[PDB]
Amino acid sequence: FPPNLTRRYFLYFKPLSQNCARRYKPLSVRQIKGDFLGQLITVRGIITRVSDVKPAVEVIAYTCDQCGYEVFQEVNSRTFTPLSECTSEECSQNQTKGQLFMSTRASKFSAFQECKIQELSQQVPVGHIPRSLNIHVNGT
Amino acid sequence: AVFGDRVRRFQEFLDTFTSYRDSVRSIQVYNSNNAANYNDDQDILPHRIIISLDDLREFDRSFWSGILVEPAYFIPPAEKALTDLADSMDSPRTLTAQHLNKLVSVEGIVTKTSLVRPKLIRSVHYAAKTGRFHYRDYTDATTTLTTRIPTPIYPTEDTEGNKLTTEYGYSTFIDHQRITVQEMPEMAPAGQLPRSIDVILDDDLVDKTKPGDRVNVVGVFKSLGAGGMNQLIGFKTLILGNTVYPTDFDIRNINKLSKKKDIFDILSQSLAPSIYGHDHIKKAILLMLMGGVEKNLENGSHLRGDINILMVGDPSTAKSQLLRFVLNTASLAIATTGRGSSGVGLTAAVTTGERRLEAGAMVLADRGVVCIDEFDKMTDVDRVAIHEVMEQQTVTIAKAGIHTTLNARCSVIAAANPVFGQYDVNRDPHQNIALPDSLLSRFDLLFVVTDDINEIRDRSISEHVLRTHRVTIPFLRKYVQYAKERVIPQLTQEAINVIVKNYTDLRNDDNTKKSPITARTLETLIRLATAHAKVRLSKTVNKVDAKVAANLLRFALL
DNA sequence: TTTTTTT
Ligand SMILES: Nc1ncnc2c1ncn2[C@@H]1O[C@H](COP(=O)(O)OP(=O)(O)OP(O)(O)=S)[C@@H](O)[C@H]1O
Repeated sequence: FPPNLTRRYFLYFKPLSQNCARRYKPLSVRQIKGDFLGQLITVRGIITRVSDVKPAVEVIAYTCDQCGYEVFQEVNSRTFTPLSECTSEECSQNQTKGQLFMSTRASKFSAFQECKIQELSQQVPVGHIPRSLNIHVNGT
Repeated sequence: AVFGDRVRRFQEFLDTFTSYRDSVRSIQVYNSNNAANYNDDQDILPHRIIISLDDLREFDRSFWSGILVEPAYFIPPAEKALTDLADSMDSPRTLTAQHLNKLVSVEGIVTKTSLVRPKLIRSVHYAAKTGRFHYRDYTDATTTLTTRIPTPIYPTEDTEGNKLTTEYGYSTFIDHQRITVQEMPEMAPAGQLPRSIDVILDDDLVDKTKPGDRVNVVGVFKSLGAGGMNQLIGFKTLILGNTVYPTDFDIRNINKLSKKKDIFDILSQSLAPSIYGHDHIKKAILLMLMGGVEKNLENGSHLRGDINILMVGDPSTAKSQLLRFVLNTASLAIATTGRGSSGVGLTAAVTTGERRLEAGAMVLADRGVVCIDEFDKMTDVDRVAIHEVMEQQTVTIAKAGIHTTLNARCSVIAAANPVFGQYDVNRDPHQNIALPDSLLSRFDLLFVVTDDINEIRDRSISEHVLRTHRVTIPFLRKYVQYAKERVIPQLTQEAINVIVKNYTDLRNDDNTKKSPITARTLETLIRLATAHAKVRLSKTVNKVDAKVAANLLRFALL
């Protein structure tokens, strides 16, 4: 079993305060250039049209049902593809392969929800229309 | 071999003239000092260069002709020579078929600005076992300017079986945007709907044109796509390689001219290049262009500072001929005549599956002038929204897509006729217009213009219009935007004693002749002394400005 | 999600 398959926990990063930065960030949506991908940011705004929380599939278990093994499919993308009838170590090199199917109790989920953030309408230019932006929320 | 020869030749030419070199020197020194101040107390400029068409003409007409004829061979190597130097240092109407595949200068109007999406160019990928990074790029027809083989799928497991973990931060991105520019409408042929094309911008120029401005555009006419030879009229077009195009003695003249005491009158008579009389009317247009002061209250709401005037009068007193003077003299105005349905007070959001917005007439004229013609002839539908626009300075649009709330603090001028005929003083002072009652208190000045028949006046109208058929304006708008940034005023004690007695006059005797008397009128009493102080560029508020405003109230109503 | 009707 991979250790990613057995986690039960999560890890959260932690931002630095501006006081120690003063000793040793106020951004706008317009200031969010589409070139800062992968960086660390800090925004502010208005929560608008909050969606609802629905479960997110993480890993897929696959019961052998013939040889009695368990095949595992980890999915980090939005979609994926179905796999074969069995991927056991014993179903292979044999005439009669198994037949798998997924399972619910052996799969792992995660909290997933998103919403939209509207501009402050005080930092908006005099002749523009305010934009909005999607922010994903996960876990705790 | 050809590319390096063009590179070294233009590099030699760029090394020939050091005038641009010290410019890049100032670029690098400024960005260095900007990062220096940003990294010392707390504990922007791009790389594109304006090259005049000056020296390229005095060096090689072969190379000159090559730039304006085949730019797809000389702009990339010239930029290559520039980047090498940077590293060493440290009309639409006649536009088709011919005036094609060159660099074209286009003029027109900024309209219907599209949405901002970023685009990926350089990928960074980390392999686990080798412990190394990688490299992979992708190009499209917007970026290359040359017909190269397109290399589109996001890579993983290339050579040995090493996991190509992609990385970020270091992977580069560039924004992307397309806009449409139709030519200027007055330039059009005998009578037609103007026709248009579009031009695509790049990274440092995203969101520089809003729908509704005046813009000169310099770029390169690029045609992409398989023109129907894919699988019936193709070869759709666009424009790339773009730039954006919207004194001390003069400002000393401004400071020197402003040292007078009667320029308000001089400018008052200046703004009547073809209209006889109506002296105080011109004075009121000066005060509208001044715009007044804005004083947002402590933890309350803002208070509107501009002034709005609608007219009524006999149908021959330049009612519609005063309007275009205000159109050309002010800045960023849009004239509305007759109907205004579905788009004056709203945006309507009719636009991938999404909801976008197009700024309406009241919103686009923010910090500007709204010219409204035939206010009574406006249908009764939008009349409800006009109260909201004119009083709360906001527009709330709540359609099925998304309810929103925004800001527009526009100045508005309207011009209406009496209800029937010329009976403007005959019947009763009230309801010669048949407008809602709240609009009376909403508007600031209400002019009643007669067509009084006399003879001195008759002869003067005759010689004015007759010699018409057989100090200046550009000095004025410069005087306006210069008077905007340092002449902002503040109220004094002397401003109170006059307008208090004046408001007492408004309630004790003004009601005996006409109506209404609101506190908004007292706000205009403050605003007029404010605008008079902006025109004289004073900092305080004087008693004399209020003395002027008393005559402005008498001339506007009594 | 907006343009020509009529009780
Ligand atoms: N004092 C004046 N000086 C010069 N031209 C004037 C003057 N008064 C009127 N005009 C004439 O104003 C005419 C146009 O008048 P308009 O105001 O457009 O008539 P109108 O019917 O009120 O317009 P609308 O928009 O239909 S109400 C032009 O021919 C000008 O010569």
